[PDB]
Amino acid sequence: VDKPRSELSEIELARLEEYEFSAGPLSVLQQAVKNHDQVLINCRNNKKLLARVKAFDRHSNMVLENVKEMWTEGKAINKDRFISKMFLRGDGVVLVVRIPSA
RNA sequence: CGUCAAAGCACUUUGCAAAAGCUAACGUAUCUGUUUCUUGCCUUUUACCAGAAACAGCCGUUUGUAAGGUGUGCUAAUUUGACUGUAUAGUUUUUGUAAUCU
Ligand SMILES: [Mg+2]
Repeated sequence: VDKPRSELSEIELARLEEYEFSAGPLSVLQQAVKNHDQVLINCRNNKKLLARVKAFDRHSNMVLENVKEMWTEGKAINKDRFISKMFLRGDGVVLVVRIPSA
């Protein structure tokens, strides 16, 4: 939409906020929630997150349920951990990659 | 204006109590009386004259508080008080130069 000026009042700030998820990079979380797709998320401490994303924030603060979480580290040994539900601060996100359900 | 708290709220009637503390208008107003002195006019008393000191009375004022009245409400209205009250991922704090090993 034709208002990326970044000098906006509240109504147009909200308009750009919704448009950004309508079409921008963060749009992937929208149809990831709607389609309930597998998403792999990596934190900044080299931790792996696979789960459904029930909801997400504009700051990418996402609530995750059914997380498949693995961390690696003696000899390199891979270990996993399943948590039913979690709230993730968008600060620690490095990447999200969607695994299409179909 | 905002958040929180408790109080129904606005107007009004009556009772009770208090009203200088750091020199200052309870009242930006203003009367009367008693006692003790000093005076004026004076034939004697009341009524008087005009100054002071110490006391009182009356016409009023303000605040607090208690119980009521009227009109509106409790399916909300208003008032009083308190408050470290506001946005914001793009360098000076809160949307990460992190993890890695030592
Ligand atoms: Mg005689």
